[PDB]
Amino acid sequence: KKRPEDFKFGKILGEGSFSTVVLARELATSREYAIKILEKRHIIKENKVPYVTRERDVMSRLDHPFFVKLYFTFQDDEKLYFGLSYAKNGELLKYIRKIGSFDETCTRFYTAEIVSALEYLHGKGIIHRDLKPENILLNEDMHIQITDFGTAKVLSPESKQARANSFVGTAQYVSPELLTEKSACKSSDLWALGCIIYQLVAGLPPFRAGNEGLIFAKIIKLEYDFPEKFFPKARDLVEKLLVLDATKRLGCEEMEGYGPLKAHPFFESVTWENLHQQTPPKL
Ligand SMILES: Nc1ncnc2c1ncn2[C@@H]1O[C@H](COP(=O)(O)OP(=O)(O)OP(=O)(O)O)[C@@H](O)[C@H]1O
Ligand SMILES: [Cl-]
Ligand SMILES: [Cl-]
Ligand SMILES: [Cl-]
Ligand SMILES: [Cl-]
Ligand SMILES: [Cl-]
Ligand SMILES: [Cl-]
Ligand SMILES: [Cl-]
Ligand SMILES: [Cl-]
Repeated sequence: KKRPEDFKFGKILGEGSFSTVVLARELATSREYAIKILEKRHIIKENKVPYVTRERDVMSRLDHPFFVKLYFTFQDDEKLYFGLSYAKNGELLKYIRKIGSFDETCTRFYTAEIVSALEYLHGKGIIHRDLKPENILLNEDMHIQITDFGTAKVLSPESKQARANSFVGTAQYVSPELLTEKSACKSSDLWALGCIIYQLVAGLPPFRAGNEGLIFAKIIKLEYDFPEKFFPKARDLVEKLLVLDATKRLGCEEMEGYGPLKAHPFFESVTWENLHQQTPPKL
């Protein structure tokens, strides 16, 4: 097991409400990692332990180019340390804010990468549940690196589990079924995907309000609209994802999965097989 003294720590990359991510260089190899550090006392005191165990368990199952990788974990008297891959280019949200609206090529490319990632994730029977641009990081090559798995759920193949009961997520991206049926499924991530596509083109996510309760009320009534100049094929895709009935979302198991989603006309130009080796278009 690695130890804290095996690293030179640098700048804080981010601060969560129960964790801090710090850039670190491993002394023996000179490799750079993003180390998520948690204080045991705090975690135990504020019962966030379940989030911690869940994050480690889920990330340990993932081996795919479009996800942040957990290389190692270790601990000392007071803290837990997650050694994570370093996404040098930070979060996608930063680019949306700075650019305002992605062109069609960039929207399609990044959507395709997220679709690819979700296909892998859902194929392992895992629901992310907090898919959002803040949780989609970009590596030094500008490919996506999806992160934040403390709120993810590994569904049980043994009981053919399709629904999860924990109330987690971010209001803007929360699916209607979580609000009304108090449960989430793989399809809830497809809802979030629709929200993200809309946001890439529109600049803001579809269900907008100053507070959570107002957002919740709009989500359950599907109260949103498209701005002018919304790319037609993207609009068609968004409308097939932002559907109240979770069994009717393009991409979901009841709609026969990822084949039909990847076949949507929006992705007509996409070569799915080697996305992660393609040079992403310039934002
Ligand atoms: N692997 C990584 N590479 C680069 N930056 C990262 C990485 N993981 C997290 N970050 C940065 O750290 C910030 C917050 O990190 P962290 O996951 O500790 O908290 P959070 O999940 O955002 O908040 P909370 O603890 O409330 O869930 C993010 O905004 C992100 O920019
Ligand atoms: Cl430290
Ligand atoms: Cl450093
Ligand atoms: Cl590395
Ligand atoms: Cl590991
Ligand atoms: Cl919520
Ligand atoms: Cl509409
Ligand atoms: Cl169309
Ligand atoms: Cl593929």
